[PDB]
Amino acid sequence: MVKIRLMRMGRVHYPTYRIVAVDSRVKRDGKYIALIGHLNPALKENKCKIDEAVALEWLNKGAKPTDTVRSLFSQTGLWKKFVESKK
Amino acid sequence: ANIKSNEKRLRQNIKRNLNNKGQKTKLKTNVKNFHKEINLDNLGNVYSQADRLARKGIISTNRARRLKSRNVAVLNKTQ
Amino acid sequence: MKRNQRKVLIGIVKSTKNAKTATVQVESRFKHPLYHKSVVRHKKYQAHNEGEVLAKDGDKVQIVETRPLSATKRFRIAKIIERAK
Amino acid sequence: KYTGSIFKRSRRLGFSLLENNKEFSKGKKRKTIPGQHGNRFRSSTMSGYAQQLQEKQRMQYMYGITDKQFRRLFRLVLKQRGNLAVNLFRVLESRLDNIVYRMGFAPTRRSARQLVNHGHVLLNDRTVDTPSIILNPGDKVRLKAKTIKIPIVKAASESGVVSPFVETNNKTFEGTYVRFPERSELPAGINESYVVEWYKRLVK
RNA sequence: UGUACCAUUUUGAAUAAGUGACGACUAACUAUGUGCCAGCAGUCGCGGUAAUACAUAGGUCGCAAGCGUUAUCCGGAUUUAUUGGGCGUAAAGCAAGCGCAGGCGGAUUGAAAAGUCUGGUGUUAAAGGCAGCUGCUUAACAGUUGUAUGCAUUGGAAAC
RNA sequence: UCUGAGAGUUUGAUCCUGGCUCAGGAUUAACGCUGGCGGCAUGCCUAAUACAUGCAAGUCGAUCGAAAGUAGUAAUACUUUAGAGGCGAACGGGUGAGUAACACGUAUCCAAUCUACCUUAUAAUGGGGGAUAACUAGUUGAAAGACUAGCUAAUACCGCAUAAGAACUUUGGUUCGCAUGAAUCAAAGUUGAAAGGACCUGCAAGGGUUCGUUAUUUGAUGAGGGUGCGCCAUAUCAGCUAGUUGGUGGGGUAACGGCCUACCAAGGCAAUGACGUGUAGCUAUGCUGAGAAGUAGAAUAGCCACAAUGGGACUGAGACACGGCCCAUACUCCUACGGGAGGCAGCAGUAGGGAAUUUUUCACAAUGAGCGAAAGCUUGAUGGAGCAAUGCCGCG
Ligand SMILES: [Mg+2]
Ligand SMILES: [Mg+2]
Ligand SMILES: [Mg+2]
Ligand SMILES: [Mg+2]
Ligand SMILES: [Mg+2]
Ligand SMILES: [Mg+2]
Ligand SMILES: [Mg+2]
Ligand SMILES: [Mg+2]
Ligand SMILES: [Mg+2]
Ligand SMILES: [Mg+2]
Ligand SMILES: [Mg+2]
Ligand SMILES: [Mg+2]
Ligand SMILES: [Mg+2]
Ligand SMILES: [Mg+2]
Ligand SMILES: [Mg+2]
Ligand SMILES: [Mg+2]
Ligand SMILES: [Mg+2]
Ligand SMILES: [Mg+2]
Ligand SMILES: [Mg+2]
Ligand SMILES: [Mg+2]
Ligand SMILES: [Mg+2]
Ligand SMILES: [Mg+2]
Ligand SMILES: [Mg+2]
Ligand SMILES: [Mg+2]
Ligand SMILES: [Mg+2]
Ligand SMILES: [Mg+2]
Ligand SMILES: [Mg+2]
Ligand SMILES: [Mg+2]
Ligand SMILES: [Mg+2]
Ligand SMILES: [Mg+2]
Ligand SMILES: [Mg+2]
Ligand SMILES: [Mg+2]
Ligand SMILES: [Mg+2]
Ligand SMILES: [Mg+2]
Ligand SMILES: [Mg+2]
Repeated sequence: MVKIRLMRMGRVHYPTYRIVAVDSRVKRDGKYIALIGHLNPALKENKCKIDEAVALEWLNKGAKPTDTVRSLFSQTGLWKKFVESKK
Repeated sequence: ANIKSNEKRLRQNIKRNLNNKGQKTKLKTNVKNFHKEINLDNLGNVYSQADRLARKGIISTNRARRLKSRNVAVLNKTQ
Repeated sequence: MKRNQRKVLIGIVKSTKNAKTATVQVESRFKHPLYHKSVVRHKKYQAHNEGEVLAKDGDKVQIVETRPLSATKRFRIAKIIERAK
Repeated sequence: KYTGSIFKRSRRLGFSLLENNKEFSKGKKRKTIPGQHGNRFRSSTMSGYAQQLQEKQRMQYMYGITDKQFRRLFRLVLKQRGNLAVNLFRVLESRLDNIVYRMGFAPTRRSARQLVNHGHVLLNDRTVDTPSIILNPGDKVRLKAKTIKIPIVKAASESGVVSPFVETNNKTFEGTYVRFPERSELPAGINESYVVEWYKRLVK
């Protein structure tokens, strides 16, 4: 039940997230298992520096993403790669 | 200072405890009957009750396994 | 097959006055944290002489860990070199 | 935030703002340490600490700098490659209001600082309000347009007296700066390098 | 949240400076009053009727939206000295001997490889430290990349 | 490629040993004087003292009966939920009392283990039964409630038919291991399952998608145990230990195990520091130092322990459960005197202690969590806004 999700390491009035493979029951901004890639809401372009290798490994293992994470995988096109690798 | 969820869970687990206690006592009396008058017939009943309890989760499946194994050891030793 | 290997310790039996046991002693030369000089230590581990190994007093014995057979007993005897005493 | 007795401070240290405007004056041509106890004996034999402190005070009053800012800049410069006696001089001279003075659009350094704080100065591709921004040679520091019509613009645009290390392209007030100031352009008011050692001791 | 921010928007220097010190360590001195009294003090020490050390004023010096005093921790302290101290006269050789355990130990050969050196692998969570860069008007700060130490296993070295 | 400053002070004067003091940083800081603003960050170190008050985990009608309301001549349509049921309430949040030891860090062995939802793959989801919530009526009361007799429904519960594969054994083979001992068969015996919902099509019959259920298979995450090493002061603490050490049979535990039991033995640790006393959450790290290292374990993050004190247990994959249950102790409160209610070391806040440390606030808008198909709902976690020169930085 590992879950690829975000994690905040910004400051007041300036968030900054990191996509990371982490367990369901562990708190936000805590201990994780493997790092996927950072993200800035206000990065204009290339907002999600994605990994595309260990992320695919973890979804193949059975990680359940979140709404925002699924969106981030979508614009780059990682959802296509996952679905076609499933097929 | 009290929660409806907690109260409802208590009211449910009372009934669950009653039913599960009945089943466990049935298993106890069956295995005791087997050991009292050892006979290969009663081992089947022990098997059935232990397996049913193990599936339902009332009893730990590993305890059901050990009960089966030790009763079969007793039967094989006696026969 | 591939099997993970247990940890080993080589020692000399110090005493044996019970049923199926042998209190062996293992030495080590851990460095000192501050003055950086080797220091000889002594700890008396215990093992069981289940059979075929005997390993009476004064016998230099190899020892391999195992799942705990009892309280304070987690080691078993193995190959014996320099059989004496 | 600055002293209002620059005459007194210049008379004490002995060094003015390189023009002697606060030493010539219109009265008495006084070049003595201020206060009643100014014309006394015991002139030389200043201790090592005393002369280090005097030189440091002259340096950090020549630009209107707070000592804490001085420690901050020194801690910034100290870690890099090695002997940065050519780098920390650029670091100390790269102040924005200081660059405005050597541009020549203000009568005095602190007046230029006041203009910078009031927002009559622009930057390469942005605007600047704080009079402490560290600059690098190459940024087109173009002056404002609505400040070229203010009743005090004459001496501002009379920048023909300019330092060679600030290039304006006269009559266009572009005011960039390349060819970083040398020790010649940093006159004998403070030309010493053991103030560096004093800040090395008092700042790790 | 009508918030950050922006504009030729009216008015106008208008709405804004304190604290410690001045005999030496430690940058910075004169007068008035008191007269071993009143008081100061981190240390040496000032005050007994000419006080640059006390109280006030003036002047000057160090910092500054902060400045002093207090408490604790580290350094300076080689002042528990592995790095890095000593025991005749300054603190320190037991009154002397026989001495188990421990520490140290003559020369040469062989083996193994427990110490020692070195290669590969796994790991030492993230944040923090150091180096580089980006973004906040620059900074503080945020983010990003690199960056060790130890343990275990396996493969070699054989001088001690 | 690291990399280190000193001075004053014993004497009439000098050299040395030697102690004291100062020049530098830093804090969860407090006090005096004074005081304009902004960007970040921190803010009960003491009484794990006691708490007024208001909020802090619910969700699903697409599981189920009933009830209510709005429309409708009716048949019926829509909305809402007291109750049964499923899932979640063991996460998340706080505090550091206790604990000197496998508590923690590191490296490992689990041939001595568990793991709900999740991932891959593989067989089924057929047919019956008896009840009880809600409701009705009576007794007892101001009400909380409680007791008694009838009425119902299911994905609640209990049988039965059936095992692709499962579990426990028998027969001999395979490959063996590290001593117990594991791994794979071919045949056989015994034992063993459940539940339907939503929607579409189809005159119907039937068919279909999806959610979900039973039995398995693969991983992954998470939990638990054992061991080597590291980890305070004290000898003005020298003996400690009788389930303590070991063996046999059985029981119990997810598992090995004196974990427990009956029998037989006397052993086990200890001057290389047991045991006793005192103190303390441990660590990554913070501050300092040229370095070796000294010191505190702010904020935050990993792990452990606790929930007024002390015990026990149900449900459950997982608790011996902060805002679940039972009992005792202490305290406070309510009463119509029979009986009851309570646990802020959750968010604010009050009293008290102290030199001293803040709103009795707004929003789920983003991130995360739980339920749900969605509508959404809940989220004092979280994000903001107040207060405070508390610290760094910046401007007047
Ligand atoms: Mg044994
Ligand atoms: Mg045994
Ligand atoms: Mg005074
Ligand atoms: Mg005075
Ligand atoms: Mg020292
Ligand atoms: Mg000292
Ligand atoms: Mg000495
Ligand atoms: Mg002597
Ligand atoms: Mg002698
Ligand atoms: Mg003597
Ligand atoms: Mg002798
Ligand atoms: Mg000897
Ligand atoms: Mg790390
Ligand atoms: Mg950073
Ligand atoms: Mg003298
Ligand atoms: Mg507290
Ligand atoms: Mg309801
Ligand atoms: Mg909890
Ligand atoms: Mg928190
Ligand atoms: Mg404590
Ligand atoms: Mg469950
Ligand atoms: Mg029925
Ligand atoms: Mg059912
Ligand atoms: Mg059946
Ligand atoms: Mg030092
Ligand atoms: Mg902490
Ligand atoms: Mg704390
Ligand atoms: Mg309490
Ligand atoms: Mg259970
Ligand atoms: Mg509570
Ligand atoms: Mg609870
Ligand atoms: Mg509170
Ligand atoms: Mg929300
Ligand atoms: Mg402040
Ligand atoms: Mg400032």
